[PDB]
Amino acid sequence: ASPISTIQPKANFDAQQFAGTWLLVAVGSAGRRAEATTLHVAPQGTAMAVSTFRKLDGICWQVRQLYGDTGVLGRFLLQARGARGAVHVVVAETDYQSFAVLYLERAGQLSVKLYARSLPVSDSVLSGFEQRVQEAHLTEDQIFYFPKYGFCEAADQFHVLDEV
Repeated sequence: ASPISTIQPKANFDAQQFAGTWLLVAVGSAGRRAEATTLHVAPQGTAMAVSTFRKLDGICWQVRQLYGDTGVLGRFLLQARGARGAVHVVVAETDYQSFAVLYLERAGQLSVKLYARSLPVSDSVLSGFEQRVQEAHLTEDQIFYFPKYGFCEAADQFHVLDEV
């Protein structure tokens, strides 16, 4: 049925190895200014607590979310409330140590995201991500690259949004 339902998750996905800091590199999407984005991931039971830090006009903003486990390892759900509808997430490919390719579905629309432990991303991984975007029926023109400078990973109490 849903486009993401057929996306294969990382075999034996290990949240413990996936924990830590990830940098958002690019997003392939047909929907719709990219901010330097850093994720801090931590296992929470069978789910993953995810804090995303975004730099906007010199200020760091944090959003706390919970990627709930939908059953199969590597498949998650981000609750719908206040913002928009429910978002399904799948960690499809990752070596845990350098890159991760995640697929997300919102309102029935599938998008693909590339994360890296550090920059630069290897040529093989960039080309691989592009191949996955093409296979997802998206064009190179639908790939949006995020900042490689201006990252932040700490926000004060006045710039934190808790969705959990």
